[PDB]
Amino acid sequence: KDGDQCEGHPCLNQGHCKDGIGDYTCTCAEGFEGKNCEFSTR
Repeated sequence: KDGDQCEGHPCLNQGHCKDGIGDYTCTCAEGFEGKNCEFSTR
């Protein structure tokens, strides 16, 4: 039922992405910040 949770590019701007328990998890690289790393610290 829950094969891949990250096969749809959940994180933006090359965030860090690792599937886990369905809700997968998305971390931002040092530089981006936000739910999807949408905001940049520029």
